[PDB]
Amino acid sequence: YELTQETGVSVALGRTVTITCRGDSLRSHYASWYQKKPGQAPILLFYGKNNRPSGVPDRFSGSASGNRASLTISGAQAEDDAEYYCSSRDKSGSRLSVFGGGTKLTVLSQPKAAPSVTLFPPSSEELQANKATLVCLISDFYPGAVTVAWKADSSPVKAGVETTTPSKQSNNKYAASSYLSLTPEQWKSHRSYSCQVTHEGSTVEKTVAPT
Amino acid sequence: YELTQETGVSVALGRTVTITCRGDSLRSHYASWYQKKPGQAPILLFYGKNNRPSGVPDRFSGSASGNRASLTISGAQAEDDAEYYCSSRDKSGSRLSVFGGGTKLTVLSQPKAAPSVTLFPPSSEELQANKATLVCLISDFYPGAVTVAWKADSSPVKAGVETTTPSKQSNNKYAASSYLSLTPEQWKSHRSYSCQVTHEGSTVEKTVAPTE
Amino acid sequence: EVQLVESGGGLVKPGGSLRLSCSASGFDFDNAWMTWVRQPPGKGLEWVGRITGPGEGWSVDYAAPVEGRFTISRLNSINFLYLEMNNLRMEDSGLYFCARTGKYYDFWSGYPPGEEYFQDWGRGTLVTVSSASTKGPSVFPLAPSSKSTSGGTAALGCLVKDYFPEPVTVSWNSGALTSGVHTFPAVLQSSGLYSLSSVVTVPSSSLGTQTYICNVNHKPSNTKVDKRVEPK
Amino acid sequence: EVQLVESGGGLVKPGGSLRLSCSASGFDFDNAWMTWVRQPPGKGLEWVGRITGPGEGWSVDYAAPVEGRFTISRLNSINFLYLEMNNLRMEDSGLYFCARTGKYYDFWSGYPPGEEYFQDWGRGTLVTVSSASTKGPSVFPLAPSSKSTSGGTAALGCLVKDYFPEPVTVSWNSGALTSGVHTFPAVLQSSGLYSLSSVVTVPSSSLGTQTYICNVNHKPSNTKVDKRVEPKSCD
Amino acid sequence: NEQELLELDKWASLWNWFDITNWLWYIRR
Amino acid sequence: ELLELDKWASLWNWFDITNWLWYIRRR
Repeated sequence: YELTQETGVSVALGRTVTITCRGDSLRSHYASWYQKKPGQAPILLFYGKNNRPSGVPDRFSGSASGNRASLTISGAQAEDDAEYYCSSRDKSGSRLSVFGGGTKLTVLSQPKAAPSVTLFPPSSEELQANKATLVCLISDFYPGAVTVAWKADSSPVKAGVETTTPSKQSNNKYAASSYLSLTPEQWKSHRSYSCQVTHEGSTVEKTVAPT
Repeated sequence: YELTQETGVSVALGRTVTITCRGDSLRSHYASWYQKKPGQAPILLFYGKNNRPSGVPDRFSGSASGNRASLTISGAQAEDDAEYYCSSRDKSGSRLSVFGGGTKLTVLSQPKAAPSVTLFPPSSEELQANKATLVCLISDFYPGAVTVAWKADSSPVKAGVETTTPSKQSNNKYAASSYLSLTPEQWKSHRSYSCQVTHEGSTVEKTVAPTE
Repeated sequence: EVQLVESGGGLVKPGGSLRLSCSASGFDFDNAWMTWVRQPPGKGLEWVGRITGPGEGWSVDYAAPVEGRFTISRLNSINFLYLEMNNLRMEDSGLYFCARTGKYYDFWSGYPPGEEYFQDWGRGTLVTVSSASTKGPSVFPLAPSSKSTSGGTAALGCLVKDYFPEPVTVSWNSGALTSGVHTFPAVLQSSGLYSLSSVVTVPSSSLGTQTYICNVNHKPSNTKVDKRVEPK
Repeated sequence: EVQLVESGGGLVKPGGSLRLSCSASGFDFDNAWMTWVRQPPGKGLEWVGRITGPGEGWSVDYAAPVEGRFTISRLNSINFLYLEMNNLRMEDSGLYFCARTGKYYDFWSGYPPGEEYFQDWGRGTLVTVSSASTKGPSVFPLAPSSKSTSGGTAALGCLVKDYFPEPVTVSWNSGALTSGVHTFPAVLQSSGLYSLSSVVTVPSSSLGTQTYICNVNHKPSNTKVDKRVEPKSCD
Repeated sequence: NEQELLELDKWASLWNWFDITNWLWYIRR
Repeated sequence: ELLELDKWASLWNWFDITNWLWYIRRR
């Protein structure tokens, strides 16, 4: 816990925001700053007194005073929606290094976009392996929050559902997936099954039939 | 080959199929028909003009015309999946008998099922006997036709390979086995070995290495 | 009721002789025509010969490739059929069945001597003609590991390597364990030796608790092997 | 031009050992300080240790939780960094990165030994420390029909079901199809097993007459599957 | 019933099948 | 000759260097 950062920070698209890092060592040592997106290698943004690596947009800048270090983003963009880590010595004069716990920067609002939903029935092979999985894939939505409900012939399904937490796509909209596990007999004995995706008050329902 | 039969015929579950037996002697003599499953004695199905032994389901019936005899199964069941042989005189008026070459009848009675593949490396015990066999076991697939190929590293292995003909499990799906027989030196001299199983357009490859 | 049981099959050298027996019961053997049929490995049924009845003075007919080398006879008092084989050849190798044989003739459409057909069959006895000698199998464990597991269940087995001739039988834990078992057909290597595998799938949780031993029987070499199979 | 590629991750049992590797090119490796960093599941970045250069006698410093169990070393002739880990425990599990490490010191305001910064990073290699057994994936088609077509384009895919541990990789037609590919993050089931779906978007008019095969690789079980995906007969 | 058939078969067995079939064929033609 | 002088400079201990740079400022 030598370097402490805000756990989460939200900022309007195109506005200015400052993230800070605080710890005893910072009164003696400069911090460096890293951007990290889930699935991606981290990127060095800024280091030392005033060094910004080649390739890094000029809107990222760092500064320091007392036991604190700051990363400031000006005109923050949608692709700045990421995790941010500061790094420095763990203690003044130490040969070790340490990272702060990181800050999730949420670059708020922007346009809402409706999910694209696709629903696949169980394959024959899987049915022959004595299992049945319905697969409901959901993508290109924003903000990153949906509710997924399943139905069997108009009746709500209330077991066997597993749904992922939404993740950012390369276009900064969101994607998630939902899985309904049935026995082959449950799949074959119903007229249909449906995947119902609610997003921002609106619902998309896709339906599949064993027949 | 006095009596000729189809090599193999396939029929969908519950449909009708006819297999034939052909030969000069059949002009003069009726044929008899036998079902044979692997590791089981043959069974008599039908003989002469119109004789079905007691115990044989009525979906089996034979007929004859010209130099051909035919066995018809009206509404094929899964358990009808088997080899069928015809028998008759070798020549008109002969006291000898003969069998046709046999027909393998495939009753497709299930949706496709994908193979489960496990590759075992040579056991320490076997390597101590100065031998090494890779054992690739394949199971729960359907229908019962696979292609197995082996690799040493990325190279295809020609020799040392032997593969069984798929055979039915208790659940009517199929299993098979393939062996790559190596010398201990061969085994220890490549990074890896692979068994590649291709079934109905799709392939599963399992790999093992000489380490661990 | 009708029972047919063939014996006397085994390994024999080319040029050698062998005598097969078939004991019959549950029907009038004295008057029954009796036939021998063989199935060579990888191939179909092949008619070998047939002995007739008292009406025909117990005449015998033989397939051409077998004539002059084989002799079929019977002992009606003890209900036995016999096939004596001399000058055996590799192509004689195979599975020999005895069959209760019926006779058919359609008065209106038939042609003499009508047809013979095979109403009951034995399980057969295996003849192997080869200049190769017997070899008992080397039995090896197919052990469970990270390379050989899948979630909850696990697959284990035995490799029954390099035996001659056929057959081998395999059970698991003295017959007690039969659920989840599959014993594969043997393969014939370029060496002229057979191998086969037997596999069983079991709960991964059961190793600490349960021991796994495969019982291999190879009568042709008078060999039995109880092989423990333990995780790497 | 800087490239860092870690490898050697996979499933190891508590108490086990593992060596990770990192190949490096596009810079003067011999005189470069190199650092290992890890990201445990659901957590942030964590400094693991760093090895120095010739002037420092290839000295190494280690994080406290890792001292006496991990050894960082390097082979300059092939530009490889290594991390050897012994007596691994569950908390060791995470994604391991190697990083080209710069050294900074401001003459007028600085304090020794200045500070170190991570100028280039690899994509990481995933280490899973668990007593649970590896399980290979079952791959099933996600077949297109009139319920997954979108006019001129259709979505089809593969369900990669019930494997452990992560990761799996999936490509389509051996990577000949890049455009249109969307592999969804895995769901973690109550069984402790993962499942994931990969889809590709293809021309609808091509369904039934063209081949689409997903290539699934799960190194921890030494399993590769090539699954052909077709529109199902008559449904 | 079944006994009558068996007894019958025992009687027919007294004759040469090859000769019987030849004669039946002549009788027919 | 600065060619060989860079070679030797590379054998400077970073920890020693910073300790020395700090020393000449602070003293």
